[PDB]
Amino acid sequence: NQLQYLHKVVMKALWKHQFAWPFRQPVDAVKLGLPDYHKIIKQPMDMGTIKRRLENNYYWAASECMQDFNTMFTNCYIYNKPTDDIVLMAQTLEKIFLQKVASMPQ
Amino acid sequence: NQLQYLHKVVMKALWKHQFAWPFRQPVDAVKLGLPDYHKIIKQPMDMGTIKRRLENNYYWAASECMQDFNTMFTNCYIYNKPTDDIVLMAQTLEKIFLQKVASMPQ
Ligand SMILES: CC(=O)Nc1ccc(O)cc1
Ligand SMILES: CC(=O)Nc1ccc(O)cc1
Repeated sequence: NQLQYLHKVVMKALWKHQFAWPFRQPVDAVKLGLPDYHKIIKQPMDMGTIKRRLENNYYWAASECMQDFNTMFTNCYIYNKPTDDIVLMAQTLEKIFLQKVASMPQ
Repeated sequence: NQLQYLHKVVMKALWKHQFAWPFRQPVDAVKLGLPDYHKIIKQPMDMGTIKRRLENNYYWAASECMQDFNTMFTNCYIYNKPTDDIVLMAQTLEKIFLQKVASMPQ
């Protein structure tokens, strides 16, 4: 029920959120012109990957899925400048993620 | 039971962790020589404040306490350089926080 909740409640709300768009696919450092991205970011993560993983029964515990969300947001905070819009977008999304996690079943 | 779990399980493990020390008290931008800290960081947070809040029944829901932890970690990622040791310290602590949150009661 935990993973089903993360898929059907948490990911459903985040995926369609207006600020989701920069996070729905992996960062393409070449297309985005970010030559140092993978020098700085050790473990890339995005909602597209998390969504596919939920759909495919990839996770064993809710904790792993939660860690993936955390990694995605943290990468954003670490790589980007504090004043970048994407940082505010991540913050908004992460607050919702945490709120929903707080109501997750045991 | 949620808030009691965050206090007696989550905060107990984080407080005494070896990487806790930079997070046990508010960032003193004057003493640490960080003149731009409060220009960049809008909502300061630390484990000392969270611990006092848990002790004093400040929180209404686990979500608020969780948000405070998140804010503390996010501030760290946003303000500091990616290669700073404190960033790795925050990451380690946040992973533990999330792991414990995953086993929190409803
Ligand atoms: C998730 C993330 O950091 N995305 C991202 C970063 C910089 C940029 O210029 C475009 C997109
Ligand atoms: C929580 C935090 O960012 N602390 C912190 C940042 C920079 C520094 O030089 C010393 C401490």
